[PDB]
Amino acid sequence: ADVYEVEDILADRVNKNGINEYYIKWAGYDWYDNTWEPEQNLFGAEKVLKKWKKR
Amino acid sequence: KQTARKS
Ligand SMILES: [Zn+2]
Ligand SMILES: [Zn+2]
Ligand SMILES: [Zn+2]
Ligand SMILES: [Zn+2]
Repeated sequence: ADVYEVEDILADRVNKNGINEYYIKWAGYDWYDNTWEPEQNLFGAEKVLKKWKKR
Repeated sequence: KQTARKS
C-alpha cells in the first residue's frame, strides 16, 4: 500500500528514540521526495541496506 | 528489487 521501491540510501542518523533512520531516494521520484525512514520500514530493502551498512 | 514503507 504505502510501500514503494527504494532506489538508494544516501545518509543515516539516530533519532531521539535511538533508532537508525535512513535517507531514501525513491525510484521514480525526484530528490524533493526523499524521506528519512526508520530501520524497520526497510523490511523490503535488505540488500541495499546491508550494502549501505558494510560500505 | 528493493522495497520499503514511506511515511
Ligand atoms: Zn501485501
Ligand atoms: Zn515527486
Ligand atoms: Zn513531490
Ligand atoms: Zn553508515
